[PDB]
Amino acid sequence: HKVHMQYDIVAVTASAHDGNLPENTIDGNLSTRWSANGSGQYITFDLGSAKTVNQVKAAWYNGDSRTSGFSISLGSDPASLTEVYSGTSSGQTNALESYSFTATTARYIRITGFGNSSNTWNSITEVAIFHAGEEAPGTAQIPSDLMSNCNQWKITYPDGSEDKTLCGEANNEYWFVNEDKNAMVFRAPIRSNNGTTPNSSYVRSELRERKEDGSADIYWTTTGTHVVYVKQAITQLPIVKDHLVATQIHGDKSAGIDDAMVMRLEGNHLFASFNGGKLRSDLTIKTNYNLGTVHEVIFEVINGKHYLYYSEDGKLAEAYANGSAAAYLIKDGGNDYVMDLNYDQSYFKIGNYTQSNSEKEGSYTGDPNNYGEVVVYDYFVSHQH
Ligand SMILES: [Ca+2]
Ligand SMILES: [K+]
Repeated sequence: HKVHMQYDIVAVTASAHDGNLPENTIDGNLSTRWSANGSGQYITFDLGSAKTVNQVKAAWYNGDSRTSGFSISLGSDPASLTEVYSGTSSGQTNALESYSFTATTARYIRITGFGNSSNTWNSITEVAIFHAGEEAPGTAQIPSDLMSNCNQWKITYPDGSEDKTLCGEANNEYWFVNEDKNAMVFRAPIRSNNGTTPNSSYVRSELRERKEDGSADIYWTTTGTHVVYVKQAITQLPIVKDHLVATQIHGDKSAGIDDAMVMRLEGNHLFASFNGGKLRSDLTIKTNYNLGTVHEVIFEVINGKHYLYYSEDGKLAEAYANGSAAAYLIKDGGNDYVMDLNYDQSYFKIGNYTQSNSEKEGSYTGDPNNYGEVVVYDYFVSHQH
């Protein structure tokens, strides 16, 4: 189900009534009604303040035996109202009918009545006011706009190519700005023979940490304080092997470290994985992760101690900045930290590493919806010693 928010109607007035009061339209009762005789008469609903509205619902007196003509108008003052919908009721139901229009800011909503099939009465039994289907929109045009330092990363695409100079790059099919112009999207489709990427290799659209001037790949150590914060949603998984890696700390394979600490989603299972189980056992974050749920995550390394913070409440960045973030730690038994280990040659990765390919998807390879996807609203990293 798409999400549909319902605004409370705090008051209602009208140009006219015959003793069937305007309040009768919001009492949840099908046997009470508003009535006013004459084309042009209207009822006006008040939401208390201005809200984004894109749907009005009405149920009509004799809604299943006659049709009613009307128009809807919206705005912040009752003399500043602009028309957004006009038409006729269906004549086939006594329940709510949905009338939807361009989302518009309004405090007041007015239905104007033009009589009905039989006579000039306007009569309404129920009315509701809605936004039908959540981060504030932005002004991003290209993915580099969402990066605070566009020099500090390089991207690796699913076609096997790389870009070390992301400042100014255009939106592409693997890395682009979402609709609301507030996030970057890392899309990793599953296809056979995609550029130089082997069919048996897994598929990434993801950032690798660089020096802040972009001169080269950066390597750091577990000594000192090192942080990655990401606000993101995992929005899609492949069809057969619905497995995907988002945020990561990486060291050398040669040292038995490799992908030391990563966030992984398998189905609804969201967990942290430590060199794929070779350092320590997977640690579960959530068993019921729903695709498209915006979360925040921090990996924090302090002289070898690895801490995991997770939140779906929107407040993790604010809390970490205010110093009150302990509430969001993912604890492991009776330890505040999920792992203690020292290594060097370490760097961060952010984005989408989809753990599937053409061999695992087989016949569903090339399918339109056979891709992994990660939407990143915000992120930062810090280093200290
Ligand atoms: Ca009623
Ligand atoms: K470039």
